[PDB]
Amino acid sequence: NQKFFTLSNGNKIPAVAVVGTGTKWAHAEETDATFSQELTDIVKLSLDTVPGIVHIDAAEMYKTYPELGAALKETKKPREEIFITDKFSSLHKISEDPKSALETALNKLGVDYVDLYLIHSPFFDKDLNIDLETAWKQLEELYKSGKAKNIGVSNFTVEDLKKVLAIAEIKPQVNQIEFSPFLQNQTPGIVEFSQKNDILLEAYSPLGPLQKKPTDADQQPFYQYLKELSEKYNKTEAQVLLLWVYKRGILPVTTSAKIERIKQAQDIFSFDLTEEEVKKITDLGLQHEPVRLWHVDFYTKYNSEAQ
Repeated sequence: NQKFFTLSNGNKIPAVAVVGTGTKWAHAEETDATFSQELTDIVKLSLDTVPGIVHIDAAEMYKTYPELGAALKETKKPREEIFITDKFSSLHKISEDPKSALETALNKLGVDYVDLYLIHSPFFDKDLNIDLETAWKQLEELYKSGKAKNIGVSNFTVEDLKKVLAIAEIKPQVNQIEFSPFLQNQTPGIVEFSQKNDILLEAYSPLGPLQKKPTDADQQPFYQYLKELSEKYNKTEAQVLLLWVYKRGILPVTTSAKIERIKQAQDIFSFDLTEEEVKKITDLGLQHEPVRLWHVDFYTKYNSEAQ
């Protein structure tokens, strides 16, 4: 049965996000502003066939509202069975501000609200004429109006979260960070801070370790153990790592080209890990050097405290 996290405002969010719109397949020199049929196809197929509430992770910066919008319009899936995360692009300016960005998004996607809206980065584009405080206040208004059922941030440090909390009427409910066995603190102390302050973490790129296993993986304790757990529960290595993220109290955000892996991702709650197992993945993971896929130019300086 499907599991949910409860945010600080009492609302429920599916405890895994199985469909992402950040990744696509386009046969052209210039894949930007090429519509990807294959993306819209896998999104639609996922909405139509994956059981339970389907949690989709979208963002203004991905430039794939058209693909997403086509799927939402044609899907047989009821709106109440879809949880849509969307994100204002603060790192690279595309709209003036959040209020406009969401409006533009709602129109393209043909829905009347998103379930979760995030500020995508604390590193605001120099070209914006809004700062974090004002961007947040706009999210609080999108929240009060009901156009964002829930609001939050992404890739924020402790210091960035503290800035929001100092001016917030509505406390940010979510902080989506990169998190994996090989990156257990994107920035210093973020996980402990967030989880003590009732801010749900989402983990982007949790399957970093599985992107390409080194050749000598079978000599490495981490991968050996992951295979052992895979065989014990009769589940994929991916499923084990996604469930571990959940057991850490964090919401894994994953994506795949293959409907099989999307279904598998949704089905992680068909088994459980022991506390010993959870501890051991954590510990074995921490022995690896950090692997960072996102916000690399900004947060490479924090790699020393990431593991």
